[PDB]
Amino acid sequence: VSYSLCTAAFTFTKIPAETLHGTVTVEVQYAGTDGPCKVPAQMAVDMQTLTPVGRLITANPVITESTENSKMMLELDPPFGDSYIVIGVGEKKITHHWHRS
Amino acid sequence: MDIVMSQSPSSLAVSVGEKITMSCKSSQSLLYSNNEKNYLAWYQQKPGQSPKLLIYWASARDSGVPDRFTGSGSGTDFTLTISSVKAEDLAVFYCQQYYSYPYTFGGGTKLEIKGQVQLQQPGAELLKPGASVKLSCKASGYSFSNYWMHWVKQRPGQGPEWIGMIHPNSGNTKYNEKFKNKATLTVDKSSSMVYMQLSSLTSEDSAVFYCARLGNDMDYWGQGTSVTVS
Ligand code: NA
Ligand code: NA
Repeated sequence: VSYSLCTAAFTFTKIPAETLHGTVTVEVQYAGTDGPCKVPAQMAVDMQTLTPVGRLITANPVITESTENSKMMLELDPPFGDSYIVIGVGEKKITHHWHRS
Repeated sequence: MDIVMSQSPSSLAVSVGEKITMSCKSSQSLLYSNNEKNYLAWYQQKPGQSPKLLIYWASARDSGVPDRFTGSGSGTDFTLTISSVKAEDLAVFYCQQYYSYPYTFGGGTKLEIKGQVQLQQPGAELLKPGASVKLSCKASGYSFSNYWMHWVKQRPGQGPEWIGMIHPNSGNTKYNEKFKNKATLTVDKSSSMVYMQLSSLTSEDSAVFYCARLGNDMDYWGQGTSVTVS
């Protein structure tokens, strides 16, 4: 099952939080109505290149509702040290700095 | 496992006005499923100049790049098309993957014709085997602190090699394993200066060393410092 990328803006509903596994859980609210759609999610150390680091734990993160302001959670496996959590694509993408150690 | 970039043909001799195609193949897919982008760039290096970004995200043209340059392809197979060659296009064209660290470049296609951001680097050094040298990179025209500064090594007419990068604000670094004991990156935040110290110099180190802000719509290269080891 596949979906096209979500096109609208995301917002963090709360501070990203370390899980007991050392991973990071993130909850986002989605302003769009094109759901169901694929949530763009990655981590990077360099926002200019967006070269991926770490990986997404959540297999196929999706917004499942077609109504605005629905929420979803995703889990990320951040790299050693400092990185950025990057949700969404384009100019309206959101970022949050993360430190793992 | 490092990604290997392969280009063909090694050289292309064409007359002005011809349409040409050149190929770039990666050993691993550069299509990142999370955001559906191809992390592939095309660089043009004219005589006497630093490499200049032409295409990023496999098909996005950088500002000022004419429509007659077209990047295409996806995954592991990419193509740069020049619809109508001009004499000024004479250059070596390099593809580069930025899907994974370390960044890697192809061996280049040499195009032969028959028919405010500043990164300032000093002039040539010449040194003896066993010595060390501290190369400098003076940055201006942008907010220095938050942009990664990369260092690149290029032997004559050969594929560039990504040495590593340093973030000035945090001092964080990422090194290519092949240079982890050869190069040391530091910054002087008070002077917007980036340094790369090369140790235990040998003739294998003789090359032009570039500092560069790499990637997408903010790609900028210094003029390079030529280092020759006796
Ligand atoms: Na939809
Ligand atoms: Na050394």
